[PDB]
Amino acid sequence: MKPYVCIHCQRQFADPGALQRHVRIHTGEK
Ligand SMILES: [Zn+2]
Repeated sequence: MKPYVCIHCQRQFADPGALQRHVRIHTGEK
């Protein structure tokens, strides 16, 4: 039902841990 969506690109993920992995992917450098 409820995903964890990327605030920056609006991609729906499962886990909040993946969002943190995801968001830092946008930074790239970190
Ligand atoms: Zn994203």
